[PDB]
Amino acid sequence: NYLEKLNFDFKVKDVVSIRDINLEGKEKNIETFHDTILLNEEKNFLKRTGLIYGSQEVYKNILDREIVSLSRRLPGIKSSLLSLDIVRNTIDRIDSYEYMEKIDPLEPLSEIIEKKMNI
Amino acid sequence: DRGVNTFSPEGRLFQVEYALGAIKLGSTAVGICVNDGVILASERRISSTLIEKDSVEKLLSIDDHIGCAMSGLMADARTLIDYARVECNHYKFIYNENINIKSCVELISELALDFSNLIMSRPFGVALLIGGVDKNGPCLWYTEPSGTNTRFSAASIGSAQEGAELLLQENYKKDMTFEQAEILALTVLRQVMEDKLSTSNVEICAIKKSDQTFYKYNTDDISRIIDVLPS
Amino acid sequence: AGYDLSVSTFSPDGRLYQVEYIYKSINNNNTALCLECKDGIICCCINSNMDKNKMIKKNSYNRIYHVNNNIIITYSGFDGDARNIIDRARSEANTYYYNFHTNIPLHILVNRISLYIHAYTLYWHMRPFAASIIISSFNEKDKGDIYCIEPNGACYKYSGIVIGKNKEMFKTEIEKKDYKDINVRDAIEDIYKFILTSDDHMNKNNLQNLVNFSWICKESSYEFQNIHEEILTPALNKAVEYIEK
Amino acid sequence: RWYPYIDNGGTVIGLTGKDYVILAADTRLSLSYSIYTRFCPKISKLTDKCIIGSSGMQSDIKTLHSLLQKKIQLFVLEHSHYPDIHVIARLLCVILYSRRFFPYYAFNILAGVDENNKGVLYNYDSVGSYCEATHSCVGSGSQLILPILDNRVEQFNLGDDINFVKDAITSATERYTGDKTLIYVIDKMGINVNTL
Amino acid sequence: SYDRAITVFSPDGHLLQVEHALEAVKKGGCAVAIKSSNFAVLAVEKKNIPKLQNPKTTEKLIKLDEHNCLAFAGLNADARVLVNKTRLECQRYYLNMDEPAPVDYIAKYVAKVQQKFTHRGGVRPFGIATLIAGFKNNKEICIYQTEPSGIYAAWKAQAIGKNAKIVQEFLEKNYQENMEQKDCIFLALKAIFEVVELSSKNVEVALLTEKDLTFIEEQEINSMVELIDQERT
Amino acid sequence: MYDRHLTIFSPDGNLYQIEYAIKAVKNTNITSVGVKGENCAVIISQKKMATQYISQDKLLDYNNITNIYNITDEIGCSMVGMPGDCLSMVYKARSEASEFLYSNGYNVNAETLCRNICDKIQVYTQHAYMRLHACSGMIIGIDENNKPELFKFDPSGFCAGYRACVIGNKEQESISVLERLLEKRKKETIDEDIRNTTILAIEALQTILAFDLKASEIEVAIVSTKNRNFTQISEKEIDNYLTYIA
Amino acid sequence: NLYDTDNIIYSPEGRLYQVEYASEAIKQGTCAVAIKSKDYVVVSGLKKCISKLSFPQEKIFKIDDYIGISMSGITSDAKVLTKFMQNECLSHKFLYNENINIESLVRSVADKYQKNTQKSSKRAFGVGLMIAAYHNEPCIFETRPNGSYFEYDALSFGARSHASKTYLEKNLHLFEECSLEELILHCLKALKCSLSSELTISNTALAVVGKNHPWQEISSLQLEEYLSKVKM
Amino acid sequence: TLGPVVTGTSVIAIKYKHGIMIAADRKASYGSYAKFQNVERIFKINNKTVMGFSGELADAQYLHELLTRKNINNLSEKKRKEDMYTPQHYHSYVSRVFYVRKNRIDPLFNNIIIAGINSQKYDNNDDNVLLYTEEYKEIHKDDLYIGFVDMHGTNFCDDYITTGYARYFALTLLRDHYKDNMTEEEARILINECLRILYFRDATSSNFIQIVKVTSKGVEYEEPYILP
Amino acid sequence: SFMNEIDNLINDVENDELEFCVAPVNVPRNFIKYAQTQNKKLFDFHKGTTTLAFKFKDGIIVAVDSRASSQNVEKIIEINKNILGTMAGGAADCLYWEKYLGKIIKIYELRNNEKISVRAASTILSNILYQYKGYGLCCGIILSGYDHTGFNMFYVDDSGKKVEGNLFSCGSGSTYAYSILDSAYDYNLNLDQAVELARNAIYHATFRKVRVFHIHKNGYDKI
Repeated sequence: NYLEKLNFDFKVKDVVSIRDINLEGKEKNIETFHDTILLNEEKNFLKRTGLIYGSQEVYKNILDREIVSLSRRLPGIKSSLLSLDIVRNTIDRIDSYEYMEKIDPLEPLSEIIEKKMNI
Repeated sequence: DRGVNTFSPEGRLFQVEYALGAIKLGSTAVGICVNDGVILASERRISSTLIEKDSVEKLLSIDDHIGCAMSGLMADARTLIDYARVECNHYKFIYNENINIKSCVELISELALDFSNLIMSRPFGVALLIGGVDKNGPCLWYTEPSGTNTRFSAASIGSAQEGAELLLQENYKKDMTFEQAEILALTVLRQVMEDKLSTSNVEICAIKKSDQTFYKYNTDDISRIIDVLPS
Repeated sequence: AGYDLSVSTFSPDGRLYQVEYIYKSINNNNTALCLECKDGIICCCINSNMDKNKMIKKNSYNRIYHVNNNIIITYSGFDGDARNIIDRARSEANTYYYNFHTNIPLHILVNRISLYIHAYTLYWHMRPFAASIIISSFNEKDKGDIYCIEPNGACYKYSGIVIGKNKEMFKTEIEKKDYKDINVRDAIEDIYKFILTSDDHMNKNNLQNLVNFSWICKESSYEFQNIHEEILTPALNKAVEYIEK
Repeated sequence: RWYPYIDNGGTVIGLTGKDYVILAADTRLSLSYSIYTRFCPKISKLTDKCIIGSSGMQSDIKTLHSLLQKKIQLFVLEHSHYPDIHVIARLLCVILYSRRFFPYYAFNILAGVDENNKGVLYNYDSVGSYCEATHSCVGSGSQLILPILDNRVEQFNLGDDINFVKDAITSATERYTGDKTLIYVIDKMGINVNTL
Repeated sequence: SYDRAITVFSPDGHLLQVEHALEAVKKGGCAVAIKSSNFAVLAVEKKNIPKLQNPKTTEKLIKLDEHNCLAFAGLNADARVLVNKTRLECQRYYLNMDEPAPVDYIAKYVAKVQQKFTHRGGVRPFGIATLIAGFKNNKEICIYQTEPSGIYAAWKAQAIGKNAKIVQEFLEKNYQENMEQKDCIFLALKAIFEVVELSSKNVEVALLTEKDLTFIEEQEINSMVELIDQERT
Repeated sequence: MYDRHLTIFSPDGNLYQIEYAIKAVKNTNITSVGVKGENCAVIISQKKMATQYISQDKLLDYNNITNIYNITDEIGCSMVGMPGDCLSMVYKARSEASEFLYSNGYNVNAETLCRNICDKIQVYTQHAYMRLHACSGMIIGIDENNKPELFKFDPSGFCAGYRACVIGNKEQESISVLERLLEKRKKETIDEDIRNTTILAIEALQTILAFDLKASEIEVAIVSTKNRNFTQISEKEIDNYLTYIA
Repeated sequence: NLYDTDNIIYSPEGRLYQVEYASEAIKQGTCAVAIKSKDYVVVSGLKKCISKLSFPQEKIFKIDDYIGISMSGITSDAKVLTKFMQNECLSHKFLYNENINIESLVRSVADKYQKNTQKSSKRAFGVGLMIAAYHNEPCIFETRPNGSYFEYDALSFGARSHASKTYLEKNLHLFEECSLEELILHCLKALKCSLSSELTISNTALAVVGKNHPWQEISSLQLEEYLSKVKM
Repeated sequence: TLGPVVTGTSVIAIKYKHGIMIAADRKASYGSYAKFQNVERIFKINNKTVMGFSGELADAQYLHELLTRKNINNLSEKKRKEDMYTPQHYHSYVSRVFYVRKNRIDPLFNNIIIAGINSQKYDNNDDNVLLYTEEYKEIHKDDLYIGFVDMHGTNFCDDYITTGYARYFALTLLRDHYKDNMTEEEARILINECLRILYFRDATSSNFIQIVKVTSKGVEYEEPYILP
Repeated sequence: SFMNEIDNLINDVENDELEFCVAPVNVPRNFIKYAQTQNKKLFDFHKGTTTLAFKFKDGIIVAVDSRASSQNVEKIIEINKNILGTMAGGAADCLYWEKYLGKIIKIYELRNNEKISVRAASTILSNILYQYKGYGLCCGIILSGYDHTGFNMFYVDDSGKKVEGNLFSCGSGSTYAYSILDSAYDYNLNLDQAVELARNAIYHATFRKVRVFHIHKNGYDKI
């Protein structure tokens, strides 16, 4: 349903981070709306395309976007993701997620590779 | 050359057959599924005299009412036992009654065969021999890497298991009591041990019908059942 | 020679050998006739390779399905790929009536299925679809239309098309007379004659067991309906009597 | 501004025995005042010697009963034996606690007979904290029906207990109790539905 | 590659990748470990270029936690990565217990991780065979020894690296029970120098006690290697 | 090995997958000519099925056979190549036009559409994950300044401006021939130049393909300032132009 | 030779190889036979026994009331498919409160066969199943490794399947409109012909389903009576 | 989804010997305006199935589209006439949809009635279903079926079911005058009684009545008529 | 399948036991509290009885009364063979987390062959209770038992509390029990005097059927 799934993992308190007040309920505030700011827009775009043109267009778009996104550096150094920008057609546009910046702390690089792609 | 999932010309998975080629290399273990319980034993193959002989044990407890014996790749087998006891205690959490042996070996089998996309990459090259008591008496089970699990009256695993299974076929009889099962297991072991059957060179775990507890036999009990053997 | 081992890779002289492997596979599979008539359309599916298998229930294996009770879809390739494409057609019609309330026009459906089948013939890891699908419909004002997507993803409008074994012989047989004026009720006899003559496996006894049909004409108010056996049996008797002489 | 919870009524009474359990209940439904029908089955059969009965809102109790039946059938098919009433009780408790922050509006009562030939009745709450109750009831009538049960049981054959249950439920109707009663009883040879 | 079985079963039931990890371990430097009573001396072979290289940076007898300690042989970067993982895991375990991490748990965790890298796609085996030394919750000294295959077993006196079998045979012939600190350090030095040239600069022996890992001074090492050289003739 | 299989640079350059795609486009031998006049832009192609395993039959509505398509309303196109790839590129151009119209609030330009399709084909070429589209388009359009524009790209992704071009087999010598016709144009109302460009395009196709080109084997379309909407010219008018040329 | 490396490559003749090897794996399995009538479908079959100490490996699995199947191939694939149809039947009886259409279940599992044989990094199931039922009429179905489902009056899988196929084809007309005992006798005779090795209580897996009789394996006494009847 | 804006008044459904008779009033009141008086209240999913509503028009129309696509999926994979789902299946589907929306806190402002016949032994028109364009056969009450789905997903089965303002007072008249296996004239008279008291004792009601019958012939749309 | 996912995406038409559902309301953490404004019949959970646990010379005494709706509900759970957990406050929450803690302890004892400490169990229970703090969680537990570091009487609550000591009592009227215990208590008390003190203090608590258990170094008895 929600709130992950208990599995007797026994590792509840980590030495890298602390649990959020909402855990994973994700109460609707401004940060929650800004989190789903790009997923909703592309959901609308895929709705428009696969509605008017046919769901095969959405299939081709998703596979192309996953393939170009799969072509990227390992976690760590930031990836340019130029091919994703060409495919999603956001290279012409400059938006808030392009500029600004977030500085980010306690996780070793190997834990990041384990978290990213499940090893 | 080929992927992890590719059928041979004879309709047999190459990786499954190679996993079945690896389970033969291992330590001997023998079990008798008599009416009174299961007498799952092992070898204690000592690499050297400097082995502490406390952290190297083949017989592990999946649960209080379950016993097992490991063979082949050892770290993989430890992973199998860990997942088996995790889901067994999960079953204890959701359902009050202790988990049956049959359902536990299904969890083990679907762990073993998840390597095909149908995450884990390659098959688990382990041949476990699960045994324990539940509400319908004792039950002894087996799981080769191919997943064709099957219950046994009495079974043997590890290297040179041919002589063990032949002798078990040539000695096992129905309605055998628990002491008869013990001496039969020790005789089969001694007739497939390369070295002499000393007290410390064998591990036995018993799950009795009345007790339903995983009692690993101590040094004195092992010595007694060795002493009561025939010539 | 290396280039033929992947659908994505191009041959040196510009022809994807995998696509002609699909064509050979479908050409060595069950045949499927269909054509247009004045009253309506008629599509026929003949299962000749089942002649060895004397176990199948009476007329249970049907290769001719329908969408919205208005459109007929049939095939000649492998069963699973065709069923996947059929469920995709049902899903497309579903989404169309959900989000627009109007029945899907046929050119929309055949175009979307054509690009869907083509959408697997430009990647490397998904098995390409092995199925040549014939869609058809009939309206009183618009007369009739029969499309046929090839496995490459090539959709063309046909007045009549045959795909599978002996397809050249069947297409030669259909072209003997103009079938636009011949009614749907009378064309069943000619179809029986063609399948009995062109196909060597089909004897007199196998015509009723391993053959399928459906029309869309004015008798069923321009909607899907299989031929009742009382209609097939006189046509079978007449065809057998004619061919015997 | 729409509270997703309402009181639909229900007076599921319970009473154990030496080798029997009597989980009687009503067959009447009403939004707040007006009655929907006069015959609304709520006692859902789980296994041949175990049933469940609740006085909650109709949708939640029906979904919970159907889900519990699905889980029990899965357990039977994968294990080839009927679950015990203790197993079903723990499954129901875990199911109820699975929705704790959006709880079921369902006061369950799990009745049955153990494999050792002993009738047991388990009363439940919204979240799952259950108890083995020799006599219990839930819903609107729980204020009026419980002290009679403490007077009688706490202070005998199955006939006297059935007669006492009938007298108690009819007295409750005299005192949204109901109009027709279904006196379920689980003897040593399966359930016996007794319409009244 | 990502989601690709790098290690797979061979025609004769063997993981060739794990085998390659095993001779990669054998090509690494030596390391000896002894246990007795309530302490465990630990030694590693040191290899530095004189007049250019800094001996201080080259560290092998790291400490994982308050009590446990780890030595290794083979790939140094792989050892550093697994050391970071094990130290983070020890702090995770000490967060949940508020008690020090026993040697058996961290040894089992190292075995689990080294098994995981031999069973997951897109990860090669760790090319090391670490051996952990420390006190359990019972407060009894014990030593474990993992391998790239993920197999672990308790040991009383074990060695790894190049020419490991000769050191293992020597320790099996010469090891006694309940030895003194000087006797343990002497045995460890003799064991490592059985397959290493007799010089002070090629050993960095340290003694593990419940207080800490005390590194032996250079003067003691000089006296002991001179004594061993005298005893050899 | 496997240098020519994937989109790999190979020794001494010469990315060979692009050349194989271009050859596959050439093997279909559907010649299609495009000509740009003044306040007009005629695009002409052949109503013939692409060369492949199957063959044409009498029981086939030949009007349905077509290679000229509409992007949105004013900018047309003509892909010559594989059957599925051509219509897939048509749908991709339609998607780019929809993107531009939704985001920027006005109709897409032919130049911007050509550059966007060139970028997408560039992503296809550089990534060896996906097969290259063997379909070379030929886009026409009226700009905001009310001027014609002719454009063309290839599987290589070389989007460039043109005044008269051709796609399909025998495209090498034909570059001269159209120039000679422009020489005839080198030496007027809107309808006059419309008619002149139409007959010039028909004469270009007649000289290149070198047969009569009956009225049931031509599809002609024009975008001019008088109309500006991409519309296919009827069969009778094409027959009238063919008779007038002869 | 070279095109069998992956399950997304067709030969020059346009034919898979991994799917054919899965079909061969089904052919290597033990024998099972099922015969229908007017309102009764028996599903019998052998039970594999590796050694004398081992008891036989159970083959028949009951999916739902009036739904039970027999495996003739890889055990893990059979387990996964049985779990999936069990979940589907229980979900359908949960949400809608009615029995599931057998055609829908057969089409759904054949759809899963299609998905798992389509994409690479995947293998088709090395097992064939008799999806037999009495959804208001006796039916026997069969899903192949290639995405396809078929329906028959009688069927056999692997081992000495030729003898059972010959006997069933020879006696196909007596099977329709016959008593339950006669149908049981004919099916057990077909299994005896498959053995060509003798039928016993342990290795035989007689099961009966139909009108006023859900899926339930017959007891040992009645099975012994039937195996005595076929023997004489 | 947010709240009621365009709402109906009531719908009365009863059983009788040849089938079900259900009657709406063709009203869609815009709060206090009464814009429309010709709205199609009672829909028809397929033969031997009718889905009436009383509440927000948009939720009912969305449910109508969902049930229509379920029927088209059913027809698209039809072999026998018996493969058609009964009204119980559609009723359980609507109940599950309402329960799911209740869980999401996006309630469907309708009070649904699903009515029809859960068998095909009488009629044989479903072997040849026609979507785009004799005598009555008696049907037992067991083979007939009618259900209800509330705001909160509450559902049940009964002989006669009412929604909206009819649930308060018209249910009393139905319980008083209902009889097993009535004739069409008496049934229509009872419908006229129920709808005339609805018209008199309610503001948002209407007198431009719709009648639709669900019998062995199928679904029959009687013409509109003003009450006496 | 991916096909069905995209179809549900375009059509705008979109459950293991251990997964916890939450409301779609704006702030789910206060959702139950908002529901408590609407009504209280649903939110009338079976509350636990006050518990009294204390050390003495030979072992530990743990007494608790039976009063919930019910008056025969067991208030002590067997976390381990040597650790006995108490119940106070919301019965469901403490019961479920006591069982889940026992399962974690069983897994730890199985994989790591060693008996867990009472400090460790208290820390684990406090951590998981703090993990769902703020969502609404009522639970009062008094972990008590033997470990290799002697006896231990760790006390944990919903708010992540973890307090070691020798005298503890939680539940309704716990202050009266604390008053009587401070009035009379001694570490060097006999078993009979200790159980008499526990019974007297519990009877004082539930006045303004007692069940008592004696935990010893080799398990626990039921008297």
